[PDB]
Amino acid sequence: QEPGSGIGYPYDNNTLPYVAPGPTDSRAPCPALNALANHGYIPHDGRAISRETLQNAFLNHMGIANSVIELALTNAFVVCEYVTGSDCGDSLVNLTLLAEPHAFEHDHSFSRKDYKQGVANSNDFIDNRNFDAETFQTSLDVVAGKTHFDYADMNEIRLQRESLSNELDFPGWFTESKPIQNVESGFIFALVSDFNLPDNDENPLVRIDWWKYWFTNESFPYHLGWHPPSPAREIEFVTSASSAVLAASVTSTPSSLPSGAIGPGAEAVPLSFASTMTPFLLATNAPYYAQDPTLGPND
Ligand code: HEM
Ligand SMILES: *[C@@H]1O[C@H](CO)[C@@H](O[C@@H]2O[C@H](CO)[C@@H](O[C@@H]3O[C@H](CO)[C@@H](O)[C@H](O)[C@@H]3O)[C@H](O)[C@H]2NC(C)=O)[C@H](O)[C@H]1NC(C)=O
Ligand SMILES: *[C@@H]1O[C@H](CO)[C@@H](O[C@@H]2O[C@H](CO)[C@@H](O)[C@H](O)[C@H]2NC(C)=O)[C@H](O)[C@H]1NC(C)=O
Ligand SMILES: *[C@H]1O[C@H](CO)[C@@H](O)[C@H](O)[C@@H]1O[C@H]1O[C@H](CO)[C@@H](O)[C@H](O)[C@@H]1O
Ligand SMILES: *[C@@H]1O[C@H](CO)[C@@H](O)[C@H](O)[C@H]1NC(C)=O
Ligand SMILES: *[C@H]1O[C@H](CO)[C@@H](O)[C@H](O)[C@@H]1O
Ligand SMILES: *[C@H]1O[C@H](CO)[C@@H](O)[C@H](O)[C@@H]1O
Ligand SMILES: *[C@H]1O[C@H](CO)[C@@H](O)[C@H](O)[C@@H]1O
Ligand SMILES: *[C@H]1O[C@H](CO)[C@@H](O)[C@H](O)[C@@H]1O
Ligand SMILES: *[C@H]1O[C@H](CO)[C@@H](O)[C@H](O)[C@@H]1O
Ligand SMILES: *[C@H]1O[C@H](CO)[C@@H](O)[C@H](O)[C@@H]1O
Ligand SMILES: *[C@H]1O[C@H](CO)[C@@H](O)[C@H](O)[C@@H]1O
Ligand SMILES: *[C@H]1O[C@H](CO)[C@@H](O)[C@H](O)[C@@H]1O
Ligand SMILES: *[C@H]1O[C@H](CO)[C@@H](O)[C@H](O)[C@@H]1O
Ligand SMILES: *[C@H]1O[C@H](CO)[C@@H](O)[C@H](O)[C@@H]1O
Ligand SMILES: [Br-]
Ligand SMILES: [Br-]
Ligand SMILES: [Br-]
Ligand SMILES: [Mn+2]
Repeated sequence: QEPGSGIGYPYDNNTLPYVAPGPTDSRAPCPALNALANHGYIPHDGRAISRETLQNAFLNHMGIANSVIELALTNAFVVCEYVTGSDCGDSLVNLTLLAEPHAFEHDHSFSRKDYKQGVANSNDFIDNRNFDAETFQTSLDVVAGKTHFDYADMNEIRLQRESLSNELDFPGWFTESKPIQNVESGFIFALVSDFNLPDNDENPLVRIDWWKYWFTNESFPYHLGWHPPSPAREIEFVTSASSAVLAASVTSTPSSLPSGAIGPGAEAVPLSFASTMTPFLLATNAPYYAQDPTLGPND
């Protein structure tokens, strides 16, 4: 928000306004990175981003401590080198390359379509990067009529997404990614669980309106009473949440699940790509911004 607005105070005392991305700006498949870039906490153009810029932006403006993004940073730079064909050092070339499929970006996302979702021919691909309202609605529908949801609800959401993507993706494309997705499940609990409830750290409950605002608007739901978690969330919270989601009892089983869908997931580890391996082409679509309604500087 505008620095004089005080909207982030006393949690964030140095805010910057929302500015929609322009057609030439680079955006990510990540709702968190996109909100940071929309505010200029990382470059508005989404290019040439250092590890420290990311660390500072997450810590000071989202209440997400450095530990939470350590592996994320490693993987971002691994993918940069894979996509561009050379070491990117400490300047992530852009945010868009993070949508390289079957890498860091993965299938059965909560709010994005898959790279070969619903394509008529094996060589087609689609925008697996920008926010997709219809896809997000398939996540939200699992928790329809509710204001909050828990770990067991989240497990049902990710199961529904896996089922849908397994049915809809071009045959042979769909690849399950429980370890990456469920760190992101942990991320959702870390950022938009309701810290105003007394037992948030033991049994965190996602506020659906906060989640929807963050994903749909790629800006922060201060208007709905959200603020950055204080103290900043640490990796233990995230991976514990991740494990808790996957450990939660499934009371509604969708059909068309991949083998081993229900049950614990592997720990996420550094990505690695064969030097021989040619990256898939990136979707070239202009970055998404909210239009219904468009956002002001304080939204
Ligand atoms: C350097 C730090 C980060 C990097 C490089 C990064 C990268 C990515 C990438 C490549 C994806 C796409 C995965 C897919 O859905 O196919 C993604 C998704 C996601 N990210 Fe980030 N991320 C970072 C930090 C964070 C943080 C700190 C949060 C929240 C606290 C966050 C929230 C999410 C969520 C919730 C998704 C899933 C979106 C969906 O499935 O529709 N990210 N991130
Ligand atoms: C973010 O950075 C990535 C990685 O540098 C950009 O993707 C790459 O963009 C280049 C330059 O346009 C593409 O090279 C072109 O390839 C086409 C098709 O083969 C060829 O006709 C041209 O001669 C040119 O060399 C490259 O293919 C592409 N890489 C991948 C894997 O898709 C991306 O455009 C950047 N995005 C933004 C918004 O800045
Ligand atoms: C996206 O952001 C806009 C702007 O903040 C949201 O619309 C506002 O919602 C706030 C509360 O967050 C209300 O006080 C205002 O009446 C709304 N303004 C307008 C122009 O409608 C919108 O709801 C957000 N989208 C989602 C899905 O949360
Ligand atoms: C991205 O641009 C490529 C050419 O620049 C196209 O081959 C791709 O299909 C893809 O096009 C989509 O996104 C661009 C925005 O850069 C639009 O101009 C297109 O109309 C399309 O939505
Ligand atoms: C914001 O400023 C107030 C008053 O100076 C202070 O009490 C608070 O700690 C500050 N917040 C942060 C995160 O530094
Ligand atoms: C989230 O984190 C847990 C614990 O590391 C994993 O079990 C899960 O697969 C996901 O990566
Ligand atoms: C989540 O899981 C990681 C290991 O996967 C732990 O280091 C952390 O304490 C949390 O339980
Ligand atoms: C790990 O941490 C999470 C979040 O605090 C808890 O919900 C879980 O029960 C475990 O203690
Ligand atoms: C990972 O961690 C969660 C929360 O502590 C457990 O529920 C699960 O059994 C696994 O050990
Ligand atoms: C069984 O219960 C779980 C949560 O406990 C729900 O997510 C599911 O929809 C079903 O009612
Ligand atoms: C229980 O819930 C899951 C997730 O919503 C569905 O896939 C299933 O059809 C049943 O309604
Ligand atoms: C739906 O079905 C699966 C097995 O088919 C169970 O694991 C799940 O708990 C639910 O009953
Ligand atoms: C499709 O398959 C699942 C089990 O794999 C069922 O739970 C569902 O009701 C449908 O028959
Ligand atoms: C990580 O592992 C891969 C194998 O997938 C190697 O190809 C790569 O060079 C790195 O050691
Ligand atoms: C997005 O742009 C529209 C232009 O009509 C405004 O209505 C809104 O305030 C926001 O700046
Ligand atoms: Br670029
Ligand atoms: Br409730
Ligand atoms: Br797994
Ligand atoms: Mn995806």
